Amino acid sequence: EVQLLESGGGLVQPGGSLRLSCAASGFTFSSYAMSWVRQAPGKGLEWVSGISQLGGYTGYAGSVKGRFTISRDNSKNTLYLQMNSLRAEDTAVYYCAKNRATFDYWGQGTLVTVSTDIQMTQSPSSLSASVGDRVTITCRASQSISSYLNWYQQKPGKAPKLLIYAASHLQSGVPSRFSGSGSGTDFTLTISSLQPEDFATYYCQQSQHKPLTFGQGTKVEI
Repeated sequence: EVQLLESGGGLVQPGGSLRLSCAASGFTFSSYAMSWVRQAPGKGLEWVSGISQLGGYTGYAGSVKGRFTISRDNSKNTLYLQMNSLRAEDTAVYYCAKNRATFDYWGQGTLVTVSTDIQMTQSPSSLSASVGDRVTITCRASQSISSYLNWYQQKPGKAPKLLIYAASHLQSGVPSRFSGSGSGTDFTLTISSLQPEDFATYYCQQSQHKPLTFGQGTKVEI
């Protein structure tokens, strides 16, 4: 039912410009804040920008401040990211996502190639296990964040998916072998019995304070 369809990526020279589009369907687009999150090749997820329902409030990561502009056209159910003065450091897959701080749906990602914060730390950074094993992943916040903690799963080549929100709530449709626990500064995601489709990188993310930050990712290999 919910789809976020991205377009507009490509290859540009340093200093160049691109515009990304994210077409939404299956939910009431104008009722939700919308966001952009990027991922440089082989690296973790990084929040880039967000925009309120009617466009009056926007936010940008410090590194793109003044060069990127987020906008939306509610009458076309479309979110945009205008990217000027592109730098090598901007090379990444760009995801749009629904909501401000709990990203319950993600676009498929579009590749752009140019050629005080709350720190989240995950343990382990990677692990190799076998079908049927129990896996636990720890996420620590550098300050107390109560229950404002989400978990995402990202299979190789794919967009992230929300698994757990607000520390312990199972997102609709997620298998019950996934569970979340914890509070304050220490949180855990548990996969009670690892299935073959669970090989993926898992990310925690605090939803309480700007700028939004992700853990570095835990790669679960088989």
